[PDB]
Amino acid sequence: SLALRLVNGGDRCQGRVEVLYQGSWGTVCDDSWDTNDANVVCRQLGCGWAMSAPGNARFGQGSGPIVLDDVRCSGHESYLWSCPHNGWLSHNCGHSEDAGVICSAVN
Ligand SMILES: [Mg+2]
Repeated sequence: SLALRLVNGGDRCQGRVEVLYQGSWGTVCDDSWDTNDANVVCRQLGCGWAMSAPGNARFGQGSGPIVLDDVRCSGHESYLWSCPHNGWLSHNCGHSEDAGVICSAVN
């Protein structure tokens, strides 16, 4: 029912995090975004371990929905949406804060 991708990284294993929610791709706010969250993304995609969890539109800004904020993974989960989060749809954040990952399998 949900899906996850990275965009604008020049490689499938780094880029801006996007989640398909209710049929539309949205971004993730960087307010609580850390390497625990990035490790979950990298594992879910088959991309190894997280080298970094860059914020502030490191891979550009999205232009539509912002679907998650305040994501707080322990780091061991198998899907980003399985981590604790404050519901769906960010009412707090703008696209200046869109979150990214860089995974070890980048090549
Ligand atoms: Mg977090």
